[PDB]
Amino acid sequence: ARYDDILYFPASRYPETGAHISDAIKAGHSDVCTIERSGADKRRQESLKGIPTKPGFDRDEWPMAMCEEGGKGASVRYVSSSDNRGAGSWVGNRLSGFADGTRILFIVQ
Amino acid sequence: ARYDDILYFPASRYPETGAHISDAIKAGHSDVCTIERSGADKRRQESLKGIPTKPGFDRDEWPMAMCEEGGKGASVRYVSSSDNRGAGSWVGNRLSGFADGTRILFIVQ
Repeated sequence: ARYDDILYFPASRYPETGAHISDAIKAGHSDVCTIERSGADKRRQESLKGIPTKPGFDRDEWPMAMCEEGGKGASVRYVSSSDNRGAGSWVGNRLSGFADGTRILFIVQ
Repeated sequence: ARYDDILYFPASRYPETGAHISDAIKAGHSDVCTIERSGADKRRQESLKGIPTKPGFDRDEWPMAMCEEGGKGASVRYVSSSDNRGAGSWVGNRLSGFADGTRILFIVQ
């Protein structure tokens, strides 16, 4: 199998972030996050390079910076800050139970 | 030797949680957290066996359940929920960039 555990993203609660993750996966980005926290700041620097801030929005990355699959080439979308920060808190809290190296499949229904 | 980085615990901001951590280090519980996130549910179930929830309080563990050092034998104390949840958010944010296996020395100050 290609993953160790599954996370069901709460798209009804964070619909804008959920739409991005679902679209990114539809455009071929991995649906699995192989957790790697050490490289996360550097991946984010590489994914967000040359992408200016849009007031009222944050720059959402899929795959995420905390995944081996993130960084160069990741899909970036401006997402309303309330939605994206709520989503970021949800994901951070959910991934906090998983060790580095664990492969998490994300499902956005 | 025994740690990779140092986290200064902000006992002036979270004084009940800080008092517990300090008291438990003086009772010989490790001041180093070897981060290990996958076992945290199982460790917490071992440390808190027979200790029920109490509205207004959270059950604080030292060593923490997200540390190899936690689980059976940990010091447990009921701490006011606002103090403890503040501490947990602060500690969780400060540790989120460290991969599993990272040894963090805590100094309560």
